Amino acid sequence: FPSTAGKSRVMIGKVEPRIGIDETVPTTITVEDPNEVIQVNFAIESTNKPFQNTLLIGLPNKNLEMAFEPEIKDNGKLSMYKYRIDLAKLDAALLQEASRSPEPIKATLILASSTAKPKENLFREILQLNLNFDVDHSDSSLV
Amino acid sequence: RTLVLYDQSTEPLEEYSVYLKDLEQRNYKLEYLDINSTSTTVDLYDKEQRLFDNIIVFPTKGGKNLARQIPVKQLIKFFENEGNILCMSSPGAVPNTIRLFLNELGIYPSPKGHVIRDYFSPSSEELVVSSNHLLNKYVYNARKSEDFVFGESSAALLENREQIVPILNAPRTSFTESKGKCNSWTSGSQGFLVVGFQNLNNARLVWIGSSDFLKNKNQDSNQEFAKELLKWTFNEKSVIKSVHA
Amino acid sequence: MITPLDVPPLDYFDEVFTSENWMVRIYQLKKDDAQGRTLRDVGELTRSSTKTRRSIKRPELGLRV
Ligand SMILES: *[C@@H]1O[C@H](CO)[C@@H](O)[C@H](O)[C@H]1NC(C)=O
Repeated sequence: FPSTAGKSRVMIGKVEPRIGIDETVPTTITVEDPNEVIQVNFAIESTNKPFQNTLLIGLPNKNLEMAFEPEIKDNGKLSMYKYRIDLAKLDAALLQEASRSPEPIKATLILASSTAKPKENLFREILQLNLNFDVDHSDSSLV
Repeated sequence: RTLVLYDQSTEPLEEYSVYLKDLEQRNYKLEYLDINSTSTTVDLYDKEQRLFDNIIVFPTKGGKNLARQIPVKQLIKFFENEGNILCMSSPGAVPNTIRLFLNELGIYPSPKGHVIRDYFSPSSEELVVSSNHLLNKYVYNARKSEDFVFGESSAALLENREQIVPILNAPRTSFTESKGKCNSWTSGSQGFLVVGFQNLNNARLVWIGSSDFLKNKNQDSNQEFAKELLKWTFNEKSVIKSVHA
Repeated sequence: MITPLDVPPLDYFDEVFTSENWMVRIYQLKKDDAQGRTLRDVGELTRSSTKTRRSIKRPELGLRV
């Protein structure tokens, strides 16, 4: 049950939480809740005991992902992780590519333990957020 | 015209013939120099000109041998003057000289202990990489889906230079697992497996991030990628000339 | 009074001529590096070579386009 929070850049933007894919270890879905400066989205996904755990944020079709690693707490008989995404600390080439191309920034989660039976690991797009801002290119991207 | 700087200590030369021989099928005068045994130094220039136009450096644990045959500054001098280079560095043989040269070139390979681990892969035995990760169509344009084999791989980070030429890419779920606790060197499709570099004088270097790629056992899967890789690396595949402007 | 430390080195220009009484000095812009790196890094490499950071550390770059 990890809760990944994208504190904010500005306002709040939106979430398109679409999956449109096959059944790859599906479990409960993300539930959004604005409760503080950090607008936290709580999801309850399965295979909650992984050795490698990362969150890729970007556009896979263009190979511009960014890896975020979570902090694990030992509540006991539980699985909670908090990914703290800062929309003003994101890579320049990513914000500019998100603006130039009207493609949503997808956030995918990966858990795998190096020994689980094949198809017991999770590689699913848990979020798909969009922005509508004024991203200037007067200092253009390397892209 | 071509050198072959191998090291019988780690990976002998015998198991690298299936492609080497092919070079001699075309016009290629091959010279050999086993850094592990030889004590003399190589000679790169004739009369302030280039004796050799190509170079190859098979895996080598590192040490004074290649450091003396070809130091970083000598490599950069041989590169600035039009001359092609082919490097390889698995997670077992990372020659510090080659690592520093590359870092000078923007390509940051991974250190000794780090190895690219990647679940969600077709086979548990080794790092099979699908033909979907090819990035340049002017280097090798895949016709039908093929799976390349990397036994012990090693990714590399890259700067945003106009000269660098990505060729392959790591699987999106692949990470560099250090034995000692450290930050993961690469993670996902931001770590490259095969890289190229075209100098401003149209010289070309290519770094293959593994030693199990150009071997003989894996020929069937890799036969058609390695040949075009060598062709591009040796200015025999995609060279352009301008006339009557 | 001027001492040798007061004058930092020139990394982008070469001195091609200086008159007999050092009255007119002619420098020349050097061509950009072939490997496409900053001439300042080339300079610092050739100059401060005896002491380099021999430790391996992730260079903390940005996302490759
Ligand atoms: C080269 O490697 C071989 C092992 O194949 C060994 O006999 C020899 O000690 C090595 N050369 C030197 C100079 O140590």
